[PDB]
Amino acid sequence: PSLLKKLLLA
Amino acid sequence: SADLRALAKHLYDSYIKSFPLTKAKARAILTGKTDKSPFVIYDMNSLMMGEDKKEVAIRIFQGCQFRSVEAVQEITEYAKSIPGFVNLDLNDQVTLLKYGVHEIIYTMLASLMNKDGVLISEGQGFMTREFLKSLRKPFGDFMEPKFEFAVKFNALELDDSDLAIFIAVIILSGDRPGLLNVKPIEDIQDNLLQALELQLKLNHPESSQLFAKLLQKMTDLRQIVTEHVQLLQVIKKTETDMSLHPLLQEIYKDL
Ligand SMILES: CCCc1nc2c(C)cccc2n1Cc1ccc2c(c1)COc1ccccc1/C2=C(\C)c1noc(=O)[nH]1
Repeated sequence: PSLLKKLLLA
Repeated sequence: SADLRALAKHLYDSYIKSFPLTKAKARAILTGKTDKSPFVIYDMNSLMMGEDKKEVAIRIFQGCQFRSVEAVQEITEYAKSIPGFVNLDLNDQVTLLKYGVHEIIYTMLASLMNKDGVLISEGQGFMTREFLKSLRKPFGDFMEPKFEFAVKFNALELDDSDLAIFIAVIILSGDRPGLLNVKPIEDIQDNLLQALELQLKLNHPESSQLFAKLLQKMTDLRQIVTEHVQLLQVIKKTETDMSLHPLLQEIYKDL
């Protein structure tokens, strides 16, 4: 999956 | 024009929100105009003294990881505040951050640098340039051109207002690898670039060609990041089992 993508959705 | 000033001010506002250690704060520390003095690391003995902040050079470089992961988080917060950014395709946002963060980290690194050294851990430390230069090769050669870049970049006297837009421009680079929809990226960038142009004209009215120097600095930063990436390739060729924060694994993946 993707950590950046989580930080983007936060 | 007016809307371009409104956008410039909005960006400065978010940059203030996103980035606790501003250029203004940093220059105040560096010129003793502030709040407790940074601890100076100038040799091995002061380094072990200041540790509350592998072979030494790898220890020093690997300790930058904590800061770089925070910076990524800050930069992500700032990117999300850029009008249009969150409406982009999500994988394209990731791409932009993946290939942007180090350019922005080196940009902000210059703010923490003067000809004699670099501030570390939110300004609580100051590592000297001579100390960094004494590290074993290839480490000892690496930072020198970073200081050179920083000294020239800082001579332009940009402030935080200027930097906020400069940074936005870099993040909205339509040429990152594997972007799926480039045009809406470029449309955002084009407008940012106009905000930057006006910003530079009003704020630095005696500064000939500043806008063009700044474009060239963006190219310099790509080059610096290319070099940063090759330092890690070179070192991975002998330091096989070297820890790496998972966030940074995502960023370095495929490079
Ligand atoms: C984080 C980039 C800015 C920076 N600040 C430094 C300071 C404040 C001191 C010494 C070197 C410094 N650097 C350069 C630096 C720092 C760490 C790392 C590199 C390059 C790239 O090469 C490496 C080679 C071997 C081991 C680690 C690394 C680095 C890594 C993994 C890294 N740490 O934070 C990153 O973003 N990358």
